[PDB]
Amino acid sequence: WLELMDCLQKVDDALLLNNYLYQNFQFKFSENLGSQRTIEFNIMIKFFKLKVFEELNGQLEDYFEDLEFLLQVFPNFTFLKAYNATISYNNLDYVTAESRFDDIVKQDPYRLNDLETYSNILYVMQKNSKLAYLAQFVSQIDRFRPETCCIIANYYSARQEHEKSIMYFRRALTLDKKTTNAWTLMGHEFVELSNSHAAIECYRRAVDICPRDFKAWFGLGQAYALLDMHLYSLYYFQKACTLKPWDRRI
Amino acid sequence: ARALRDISLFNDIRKDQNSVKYIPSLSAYNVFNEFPYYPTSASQLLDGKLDEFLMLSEQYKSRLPKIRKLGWNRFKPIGINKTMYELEMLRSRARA
Amino acid sequence: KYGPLGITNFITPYDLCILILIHAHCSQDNGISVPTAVFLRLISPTRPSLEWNPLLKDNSNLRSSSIVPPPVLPILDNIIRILLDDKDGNKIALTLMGYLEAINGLDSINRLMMDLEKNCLVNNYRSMKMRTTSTRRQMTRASFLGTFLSTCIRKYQIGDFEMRETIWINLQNFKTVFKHTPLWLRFKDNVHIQKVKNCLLANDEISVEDQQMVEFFQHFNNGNDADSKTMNEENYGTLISIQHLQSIVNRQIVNWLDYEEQSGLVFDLLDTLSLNDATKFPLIFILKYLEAIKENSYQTALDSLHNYFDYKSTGNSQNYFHISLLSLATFHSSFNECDAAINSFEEATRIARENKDMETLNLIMIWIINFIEVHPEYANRFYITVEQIIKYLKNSSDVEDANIFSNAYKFETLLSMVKESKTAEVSSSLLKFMAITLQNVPSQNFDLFQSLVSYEVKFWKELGYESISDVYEKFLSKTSSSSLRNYDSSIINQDIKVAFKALEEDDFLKVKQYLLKSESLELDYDQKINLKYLRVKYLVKIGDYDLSMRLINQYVKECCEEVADSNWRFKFEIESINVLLLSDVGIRSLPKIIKLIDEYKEIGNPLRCVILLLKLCEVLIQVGKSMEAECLISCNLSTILEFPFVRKKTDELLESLS
Amino acid sequence: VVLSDIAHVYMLKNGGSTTVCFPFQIGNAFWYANGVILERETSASKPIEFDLKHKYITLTDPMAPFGLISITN
Repeated sequence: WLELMDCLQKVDDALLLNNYLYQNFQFKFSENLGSQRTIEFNIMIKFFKLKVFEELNGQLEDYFEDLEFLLQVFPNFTFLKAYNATISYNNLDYVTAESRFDDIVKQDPYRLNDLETYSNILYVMQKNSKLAYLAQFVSQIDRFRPETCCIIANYYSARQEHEKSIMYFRRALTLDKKTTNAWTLMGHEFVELSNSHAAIECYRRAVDICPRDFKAWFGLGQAYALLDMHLYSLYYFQKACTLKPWDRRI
Repeated sequence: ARALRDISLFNDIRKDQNSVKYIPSLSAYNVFNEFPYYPTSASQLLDGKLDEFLMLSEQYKSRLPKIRKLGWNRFKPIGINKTMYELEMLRSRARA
Repeated sequence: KYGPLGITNFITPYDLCILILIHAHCSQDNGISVPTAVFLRLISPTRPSLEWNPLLKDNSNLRSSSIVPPPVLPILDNIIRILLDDKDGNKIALTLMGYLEAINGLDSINRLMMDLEKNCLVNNYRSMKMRTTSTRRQMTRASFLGTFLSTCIRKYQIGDFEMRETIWINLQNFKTVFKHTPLWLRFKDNVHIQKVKNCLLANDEISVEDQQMVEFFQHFNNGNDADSKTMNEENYGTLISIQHLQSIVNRQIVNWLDYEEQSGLVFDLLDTLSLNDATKFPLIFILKYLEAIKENSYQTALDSLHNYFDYKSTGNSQNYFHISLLSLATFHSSFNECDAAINSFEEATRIARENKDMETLNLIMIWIINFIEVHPEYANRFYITVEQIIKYLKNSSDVEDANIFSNAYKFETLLSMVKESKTAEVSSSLLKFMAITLQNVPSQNFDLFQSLVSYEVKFWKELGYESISDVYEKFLSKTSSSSLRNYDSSIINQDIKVAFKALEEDDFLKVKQYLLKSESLELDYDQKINLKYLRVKYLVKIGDYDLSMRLINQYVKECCEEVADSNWRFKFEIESINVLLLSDVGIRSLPKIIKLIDEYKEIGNPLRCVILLLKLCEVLIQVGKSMEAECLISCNLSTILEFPFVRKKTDELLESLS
Repeated sequence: VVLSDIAHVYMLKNGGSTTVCFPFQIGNAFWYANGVILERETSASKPIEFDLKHKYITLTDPMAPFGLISITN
């Protein structure tokens, strides 16, 4: 499914793909067990709905009734709650997101999969003590995962130590090059360092990995706006407008 | 770039009438130590652009004796309470 | 010969090719000396650094006084074709061919590298004369090839085994590419390879046991295709260093701007970069920018321009934000945006002040009036008047300027010509601009030399001496045009001259169709007036004068307020005289012509005086007073024949008087 | 120029360039006095299904929000 989700690029493609899964798609009832081959009572088709519809931030349909259906069947699934927590995070609802994530750490203390958002929430919360716990605790497990080198960098950034935090973000990206979210964060730590030249390249790489990056365009637009080159930054902001027009911030 | 003085004419008339801070780049920062690389001389800075080959040449030249320099200072064997740094120091004084 | 392209800080397979030749030349055992022309074509592109600003400076030093052959792509097919051309070049080419067959292993590559450092390369010439017992030629570090070989040797010890391993994969990939070519078939067997190959393959120390498995180690790694090949990571087909690629692109854009090159191969290879070579080599982005302007693409050109100034700014330790704006300002003026360029340029001045560096301000000021020269109608909008800059640039300094004064006086000559100043000052000002331009090199500064010819051909044409203008006209370059003024401006300019010729030959259909294009084209101001003036002359020929008269006075009125262009005020003015007197009513023009006569007597431009005399004479003969017109024309007949283009009107009037 | 779901408005007489988005896919675009009328994409894949309640969008200038057509019997 994940490789299938990756090849999708736009929301309109998902609607075309979603329809194909409904009208002219049927499973081999011989291989699969009974009462499962039905599309309406499957689980992977459901898990597809929560994944593609929200990671691409697409228009939701057949998504509400499926989500509560999955919470009933899977009450203790760690992946579901973290995804459920991420939904609140994606809607700029941080306080409720913290409560959802706090259950994950207590229930599952060793999960370096979605904690990158947890240490992201704590930085905005300014709960430096709680973040300092996580940096020491996460680093003790292993320092070779992409996330554990991103968890620490947030903690080092909160303490206004940028020349060290900038190092870990480059470290966090080297371990797994697919984590393009670290490019924009790596760019921010240069701007606070009063080094505009280095930041411009750092943001620019992020958009060249994938042009459909609202974070990268905005972070690149600001770096020019910090300088006096106000008009020169208009093009970058204009490009970011088309990506997420339905945003007050842009 | 004749500067108006390399021209023989205007150079002749004048005689008769008389009667850079450096900032690191993204590639400069390395992964192991958060201190960025600082070029030793302006020759390594090619028209304001840091030569990736030149900086990587000095890096190799620095790390090469560092392997040889391992035993100096802190390193101390068992049965000898004095390190090898001053083994050559007293050796230097021995002949001299 | 095509393949994926990647920048390498190591020994490229191309680099060994020079290392192969230099081994043959120095060994002197075979008595083959590589021609000096072959070397100067191979090592010279590898020599470090040329630099090239996007715009704001054109071929200031990149031009070579002696024409140079194009740099050579790193393919054995292209390299061989250089040596192969000579009648004895097959012997030289086969020497390179033989060596590439002798080096069958990584250890063999180290043998060549070890051989040169221990024996061939020599620290200094003082040890040269003591080494008279050497059977091979020795080389100094400071020599042309010496400084190259030192870098190549340095590029070999700078790498670990993984570095040496990639050398041998790619070389065999590089070598086997040449094997599947028609050229290899022509040289499939020439027996000189076997002789030279056995010259170096000797002393192998084993031929019975290890050589059986030496083949096995090589063959198993190679793609025998008997079974499934051992799986390995994708390997680049061609390896080029940054410096060599710079020589290829700099030559390509210069050739594009204005021994046969391979446009298809270079463009195809450059399109296969792994997107990280583009970061290490920002100039690939501008190579698309120049192409995008050729087809007149707006959105595509801007994206490539912005890409080039994001990677270049970070690489350059010097502040380059104050240079980025002008190039975008220049680009906007290239697409006739004009007003949008003004806002972009304004922020360039503010950024320059923050740097607190004096050298960049002279560049800013130079770009100011160059934009004004193309679009004189915007001289009022700027925060600095044109006269203020000239006063500054004349007394800027006495050293470290070189070309500033050549630029400064040229702008005074245009302002003086437009101001219709006395021809005494105009000649003196043009003399200053001419004297400094020719004093330094005019070949390298091709932009200003063309501007000198354009002004001088214009200056002498207004005086009426086409004979002088003809001589300088042969030096004016066509289709070259200039920066910051579109790209099809040259095509339009050649089209205007065709229309004027068509008007003289009474090809009214052709000029009529061109005027339709005029109303919907984006044209430069200088091109605007000519078509604005062309429309007036065409309307006079047709016969309709009510429209033309209402049209011409509007032109001259805005030719005195919008732009203070006196030269175009006169040419429009005499057309108003012609349409009046042609309609049998020329008496109304009498106050106007006489006001211009005494005004231009003080100026002293002989063409201006004589052309008014003919209009005055033409008026006097349609009144019934041709008697005094003959008396006036007889006294001045001597001084009116010196001007060629009025002779036809002069001669035609003579038969009328008879 | 109107793409499948993005429109580019390049100012020719004066100014730079602008770009706008749309709520959904657009089948075709028709010019009218002071604006554009956009028709929704009907069907794609071969099932043939389409919407009829509202498939027309009216926009005056790129910056202002879109409008809805009105039809009466």
